Amino acid sequence: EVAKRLVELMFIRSTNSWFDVTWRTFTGDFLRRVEERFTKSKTLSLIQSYSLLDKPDEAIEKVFNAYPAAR
Amino acid sequence: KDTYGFSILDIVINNPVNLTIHFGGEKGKRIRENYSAMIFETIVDGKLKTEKIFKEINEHSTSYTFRSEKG
Amino acid sequence: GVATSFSRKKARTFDSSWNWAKQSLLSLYFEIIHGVLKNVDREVVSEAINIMNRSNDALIKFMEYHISNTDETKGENYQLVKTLGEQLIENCKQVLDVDPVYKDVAKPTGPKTAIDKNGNITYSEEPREKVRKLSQYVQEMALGGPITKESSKTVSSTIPRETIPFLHLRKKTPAGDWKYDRQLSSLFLDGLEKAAFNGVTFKDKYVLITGAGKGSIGAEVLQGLLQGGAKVVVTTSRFSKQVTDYYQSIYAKYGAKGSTLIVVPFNQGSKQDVEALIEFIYDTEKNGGLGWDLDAIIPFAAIPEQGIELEHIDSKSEFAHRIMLTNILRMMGCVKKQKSARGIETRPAQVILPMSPNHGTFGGDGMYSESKLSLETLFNRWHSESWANQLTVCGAIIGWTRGANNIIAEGIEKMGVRTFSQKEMAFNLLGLLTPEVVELCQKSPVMADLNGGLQFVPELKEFTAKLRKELVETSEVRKAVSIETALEHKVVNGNQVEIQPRANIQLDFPELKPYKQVKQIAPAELEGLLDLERVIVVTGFAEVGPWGSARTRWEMEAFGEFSLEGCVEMAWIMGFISYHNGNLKGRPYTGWVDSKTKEPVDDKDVKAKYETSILEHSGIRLIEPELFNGYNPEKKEMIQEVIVEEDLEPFEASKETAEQFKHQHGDKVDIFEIPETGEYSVKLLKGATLYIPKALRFDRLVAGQIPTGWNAKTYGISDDIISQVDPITLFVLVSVVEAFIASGITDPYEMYKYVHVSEVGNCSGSGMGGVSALRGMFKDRFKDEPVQNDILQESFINTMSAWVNMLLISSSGPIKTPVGAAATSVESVDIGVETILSGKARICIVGGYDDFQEEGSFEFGNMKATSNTLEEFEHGRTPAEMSRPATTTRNGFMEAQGAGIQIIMQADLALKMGVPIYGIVAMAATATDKIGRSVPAPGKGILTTAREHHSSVKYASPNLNMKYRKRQL
Amino acid sequence: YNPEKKEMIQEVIVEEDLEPFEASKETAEQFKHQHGDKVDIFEIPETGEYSVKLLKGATLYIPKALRFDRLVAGQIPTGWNAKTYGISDDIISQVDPITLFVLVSVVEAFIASGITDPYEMYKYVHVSEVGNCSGSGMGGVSALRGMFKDRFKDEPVQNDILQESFINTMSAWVNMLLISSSGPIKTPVGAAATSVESVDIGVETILSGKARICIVGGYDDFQEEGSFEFGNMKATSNTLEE
Amino acid sequence: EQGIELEHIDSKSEFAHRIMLTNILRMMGCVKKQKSARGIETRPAQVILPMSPNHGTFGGDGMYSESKLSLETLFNRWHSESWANQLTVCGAIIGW
Amino acid sequence: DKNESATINEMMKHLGRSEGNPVIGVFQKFLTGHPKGAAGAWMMNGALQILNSGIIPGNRNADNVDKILEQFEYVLYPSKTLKTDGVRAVSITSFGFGQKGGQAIVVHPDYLYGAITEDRYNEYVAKVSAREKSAYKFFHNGMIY
Ligand SMILES: CCCCCCCC(=O)SCCNC(=O)CCNC(=O)[C@@H](O)C(C)(C)COP(=O)(O)O
Repeated sequence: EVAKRLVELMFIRSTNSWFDVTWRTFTGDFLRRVEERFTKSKTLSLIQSYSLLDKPDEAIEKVFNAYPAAR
Repeated sequence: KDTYGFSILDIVINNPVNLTIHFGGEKGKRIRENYSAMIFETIVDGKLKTEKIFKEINEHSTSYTFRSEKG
Repeated sequence: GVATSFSRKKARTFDSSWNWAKQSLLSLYFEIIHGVLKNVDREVVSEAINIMNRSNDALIKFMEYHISNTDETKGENYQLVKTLGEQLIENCKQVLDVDPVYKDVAKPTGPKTAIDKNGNITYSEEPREKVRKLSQYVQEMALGGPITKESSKTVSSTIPRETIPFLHLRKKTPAGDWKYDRQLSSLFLDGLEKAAFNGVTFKDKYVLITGAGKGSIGAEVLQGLLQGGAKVVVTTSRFSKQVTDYYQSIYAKYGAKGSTLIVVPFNQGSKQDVEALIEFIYDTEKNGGLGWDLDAIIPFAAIPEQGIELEHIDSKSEFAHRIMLTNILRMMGCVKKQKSARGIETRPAQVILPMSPNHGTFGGDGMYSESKLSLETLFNRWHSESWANQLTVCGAIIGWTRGANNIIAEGIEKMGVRTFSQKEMAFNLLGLLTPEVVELCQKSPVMADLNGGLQFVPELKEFTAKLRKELVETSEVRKAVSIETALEHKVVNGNQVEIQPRANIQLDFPELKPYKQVKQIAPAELEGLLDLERVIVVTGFAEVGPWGSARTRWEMEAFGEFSLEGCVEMAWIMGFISYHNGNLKGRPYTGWVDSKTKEPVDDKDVKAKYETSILEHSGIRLIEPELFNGYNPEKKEMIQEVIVEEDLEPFEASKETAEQFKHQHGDKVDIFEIPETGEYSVKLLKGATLYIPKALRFDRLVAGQIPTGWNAKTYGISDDIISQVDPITLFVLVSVVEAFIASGITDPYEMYKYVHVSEVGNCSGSGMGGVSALRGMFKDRFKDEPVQNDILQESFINTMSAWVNMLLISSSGPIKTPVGAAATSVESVDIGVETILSGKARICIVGGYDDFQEEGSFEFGNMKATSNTLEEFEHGRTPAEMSRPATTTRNGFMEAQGAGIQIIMQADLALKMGVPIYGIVAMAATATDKIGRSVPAPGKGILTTAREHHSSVKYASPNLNMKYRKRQL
Repeated sequence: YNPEKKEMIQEVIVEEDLEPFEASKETAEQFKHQHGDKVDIFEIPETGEYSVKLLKGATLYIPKALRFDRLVAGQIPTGWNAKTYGISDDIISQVDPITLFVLVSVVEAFIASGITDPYEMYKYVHVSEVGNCSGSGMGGVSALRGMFKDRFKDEPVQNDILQESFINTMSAWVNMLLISSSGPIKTPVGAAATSVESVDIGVETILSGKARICIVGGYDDFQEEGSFEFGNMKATSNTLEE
Repeated sequence: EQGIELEHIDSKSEFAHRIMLTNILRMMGCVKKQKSARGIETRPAQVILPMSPNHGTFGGDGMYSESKLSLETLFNRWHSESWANQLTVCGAIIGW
Repeated sequence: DKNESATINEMMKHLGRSEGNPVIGVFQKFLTGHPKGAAGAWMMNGALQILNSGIIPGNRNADNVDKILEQFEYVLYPSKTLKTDGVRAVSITSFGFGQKGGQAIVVHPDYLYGAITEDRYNEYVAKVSAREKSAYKFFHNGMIY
């Protein structure tokens, strides 16, 4: 819900892009924190580059499919 | 001692409950042969049955054990 | 190093193979059903072999129940466990009376050394392609290879003509030199084939093995001996909890029926220990010995020597030589002396001497070659001295065994030289304990060569050096070239995020399955049959104990270690880590910090930084005076009444204090005003009564203590409450809060949304209550130390319940504090169940609590109910293993402290509140034993809970049938 | 126990070395263990004993007497003896006075029930069906005084004084001297309300059916320390004011 | 060492073994160390080791056979270690 | 220990428990030690955890089971944890001084839910889910602060 709210309030659908790169970094940092919280051991970050958040619905779906306990 | 590898003096003195004869080495093999040669012969109905005392003891028996309840 | 290490009290006996067989069966069963073993691999076969080796009628019935009660429709895994267990039941019935046999079924593995492109050396034990069974291993040893050649049917038939098998026995020629012998070698290989196929028994074989620690050939030999049924005395120079647990695990895995493992501390470098161990082995059980006569001696104890050439021979090489030669000769002589004193001429002990093929060919090994080479004198000494009838010499020339020296094992295998694993070498050595090789040793000493043909390579030392040099140079060249190529690429072309775990502690509410799944298991007639108001459910629970909360205690109980969440919870409990949020060293930090240094600590680092301290200061451990007000059981403060023999020097005191002294002592004290300052001088006279402190060494030094650093402030109990109530009350308050949290009742008043204040009871209690307050009132008040005036109410057993209600609950429901000594918590659950069933409450706080203190500890020591720690130390027991229930050596209970609380209530109300249900309190009963004069003596009084009448049971009750009861309903 | 002369001990620091006094080897070793370098202990070769010499700075306890203001108590009549009811001297030496009071009360209560022989209850019920649900507010306070004070003073105290201090010990002695039941045992603590607690728990036990007969009620003993701490709380009446 | 069989190996046998084997190895090590500290590579000392033809043939001689037999490791150690240039091994198997 | 094993064995024998079906004996005090009245509560906590996780911890201090306990064929004494596929009921037994014997039985919670309707179970489950979320929130907040 936090990730979805962040995408709703920081990613513009009409322009299909983040309104600000700092906002994009904010959402990516939150997702990395989610991965840290819900990963049981060492693992590659699902968001390796912040540029993947140009499709934020897809990035959120991937992250929370990998960590369904966070939904 | 020479034949069956046990001490009648020791048995009288200590009244052991169990007594293990060991058949290791040449002396032990000779004692084992003495034990194996021991037979119970009985002429029953005109037939000379030859039961073997210590049926356990064979060429591969490393030891025999005399058992008693109290001594 | 000559320091003594052996003691009889420290020896540990493992003989409960019956129990270990049942345990191993359950472990294998559950692993198969859970899929840890999808197929029948050699580990499953070996575990089945251990079960068979321990097979007895009780084990057959155990298996029969657990395989017939298995239902096969619950997926293919259950069908697999059923068929496999039926096969195992059949196979155990066959060997019900057969002797246990050592049968090794692991895949033979050879060496594999690989150099990556970046010059990384990797060594692996890959399975051999050609050889896959131990039978095939024996065939390969018989066949040999090209290098070993020189200018219905047993495996000794398949040996090629004019060849030397990899494993052979030699014969001493009349010239005095040992040569390969076809007859003896054939006998040994035939014994090896019989062992590989049928398995070899070691029943009625008493073995003394030294140098059998983890990762040694002796460990595998000991495993095989235990499989075969031997009575093995294993020695260890590293006697500790880790080593004793390792040997217990080995006995529980491979300890066949009739096998006994005696783990003793031992220093083979000290002749006192050599003599003492042999005396302990040979002494009668009445005199504290074992009453054993050794059939085999396997002195594999040794210490390494690296980089010790001739010029470096010194203390270490002398001590090593003592261990490897002189004390083995002393041990052999000690066994000879025991057997001769007992007049034992016909039970020789087979000494399996570990011999090296190479005596100084490698060098730089100190005195190792000297020891191994001198060990060959025993062949001639056996003929030339008068100990032949008590010991038989079996020199096993042990070949290259894979445990630096492994990266080139593949390289030495490339010319038909054969290199062995620890399992293969142990199998070769146990082949020397077969009855035929035993008889061969008794007829004359034997020289088994298990060298794998290593002797036939010329200049083996130089060849090994060249192999290592080639591998090293290849690795280094590849690494350097890769690094330089990487640097060149980075220079030419100019310049993955890793996610670490974060602790997410879960409350562990019960998993709620789909309705269909939960209905499938309960009977279909249960729907509406039960009065849920009359069904009691443990809605919540928690505890404060020597492993912290219920979660961390359960983690250490089940898995034996803390996960990330458990470790972070323990660090937070102990105050090792605190939470920080805000600016820290300038930059903004949010997370755990070190409580003392305030430095940031990451969750991944919490374990690495606090695991040792957590373990050291959790669980059963040495009593910490800082946790019991400077109570040191080693220095237990006392006072002795003495009569004063001469007047003391006057000392100043107040008017009131001097008057109290005069009131006490009467004419045996003089009190005088001091006009200068108005104070008083007190002068005790001859004959006055006096108390001098004295200190007593008390022998209960260990207790199960709430982990060091536990604070009620950490949970949020205010300092005023901490100063008011006792530590027991603090434990109970934290347990109550955590139990409501486990219930999900974050606010206790939310219970009053569903029930009346009169309907929430508290039926927990203590065996002894506020012992700290009792000590206050009985001792510190006697000493006139500052004690709160209301320490009396803080001593009551019901005071903790009162503080719970009047800090958290506000209930006006039933309060029934039980005392039951160690059974007060079950008493509490029973009382709470009765309260809910009567309806005087709907929710009840049950459980129990107690505190560890000096005086309770001392009185338990006075009754000898607790275990004497000095006796435990004499037996080599650490605090972690002090408490050993249901063991042959248990000698008193281990005192602990803490609290445990459960929130129980009606099932109907639990469903209505939507609270988790961890279990149904189906029954709760208390009982007394009988008439007798011993208060702490247990009894069968609770057996009445299974009371039943069986005078007429020819037909089943309709009342026990649920369909009948549902029809009536 | 005379409340007018209530015995306490005052810690003082030794100002001058005391004259040596004889002590056993073990006793002198304990003194040395306590005081460290503030005591010298020396063997006497003539007799093998030890001389103990406390030095300047050593810690020392002088008895002192405090005039306490609760002089009156409701006491069982003077000359009450459990032997008068027939409890043997061995039981009297084993158990606390509270236990003796409870045993006499249990016997008299069964007499009032007309149950002269307690096993006659087993003609009607199972041994599992006779519970004891009485309890105490503090229980064996005499045994608590034993373990906390006379053990501290090294006076002769029985090794099983702790089990004689428990609140369930009296009911245990009742069962294992008179009842022999294997019925429910539920010992409540309620301070002054433990007897109503006991009646309520006994009623619940019988209604649940885990017992058919129940010994309920409650018991306590008057001792120096409990008296003093009630005085400290000012819950009791000040006799001097009275 | 007379009448010291296996069961009689004790302080005397251990001391004799020290003299006959261990302290000879120490003496050769000491000579090696002196020569190496002085940089002497071309003047080896010829160690004439007293070796026995019989290693346990007679028995009852403590650790004599052990000392003599272990003295034969020096042949291999000479090749396998770095003291070849300072000492040469000459095992003389002394007869009756 | 001897008395408790004998009591459990007599209970199984009299109740006619199947042969070769020993009760698995959990001994918590090897790890926690003996509190003089928190003991039954700690064992009840462990019994509930065993019920919910299906995991039976072993008595890791059981270096060698006493031979006299072999006579009690209805008792098993594990030394290592067992991952069972389910525990139905657990018998918590305590024996305090003063002849204070006590036996409680905790059944798995899932045998309760078979006594209610589908809808009641569903609404209960939803309510426990919400409560679990709220309790996780409270627990973590209270831990850090
Ligand atoms: C509930 C758990 C039960 C699982 C039990 C299943 C396995 C058994 O029944 S063990 C009975 C004994 N079986 C054996 O000894 C076979 C060992 N001998 C063998 O030759 C092979 O099994 C191996 C050596 C292991 C390998 O042989 P293979 O190549 O597989 O033919």
